[PDB]
Amino acid sequence: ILGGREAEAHARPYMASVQLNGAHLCGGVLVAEQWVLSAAHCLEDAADGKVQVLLGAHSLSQPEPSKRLYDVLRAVPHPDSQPDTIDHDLLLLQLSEKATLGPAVRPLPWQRVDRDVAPGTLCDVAGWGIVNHAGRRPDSLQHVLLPVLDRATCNRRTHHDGAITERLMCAESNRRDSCKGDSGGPLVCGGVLEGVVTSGSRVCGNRKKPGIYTRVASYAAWIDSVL
Ligand SMILES: NCc1cccc(Nc2nc(N[C@H]3CCCC[C@H]3C(=O)O)nc3ccccc23)c1
Repeated sequence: ILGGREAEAHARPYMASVQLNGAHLCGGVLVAEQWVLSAAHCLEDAADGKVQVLLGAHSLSQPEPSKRLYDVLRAVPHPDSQPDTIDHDLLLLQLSEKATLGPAVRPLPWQRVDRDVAPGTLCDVAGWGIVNHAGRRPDSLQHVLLPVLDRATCNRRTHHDGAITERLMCAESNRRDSCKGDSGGPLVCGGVLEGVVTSGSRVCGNRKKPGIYTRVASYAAWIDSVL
């Protein structure tokens, strides 16, 4: 996250770190007792590396009572995702067992009503992705509050030039923005999951290239079918 701040530890108990060979790779969101939602492009090329999900965490390196690494039984990329497109960029990870729930580990309710948010709704995005142009990686969870950007502005020739489908939404990216390492993580509006970060626009913090987030409500049947 460019332009953000240290999140309050454990205040986002749905927050997951998707790990490959023991390093943070992408964000994710605990959406059911045994399921984490993330981005398909995270695992596009993961081959036979070891995929794990860290729940209950603030710090990636320090021990914490609620922090537990889970193994993954199955990774379920959206069947219509492709490397090299921005569309359908969702991935469901089935944990090897149901997660132990508590104050620091809880699934987030997610949006099932397929209608847009009001423009300018302030939504929260969190992640362990890079935090400056040099590529610094934070040990602990960062977040930013971002206003939703209306799809027509987002689709301007100056902006993403028609690529924002009904299945996607935008948030402003003026210096505050999701970046590498934050894909898969949650965009939360009104206490409900609304979007999942995607890298479709790979640049970071350029206000003319808004953040793109995949709309969970648009994929409700798919999420239910996989659960
Ligand atoms: N603000 C939009 C946004 C949101 C999320 C990620 C990015 N940027 C970038 N993303 C990624 N990578 C994506 C896609 C592949 C899976 C890993 C992802 C991730 O780490 O988030 N690879 C990169 C390589 C060089 C420069 C920038 C970026 C940008």
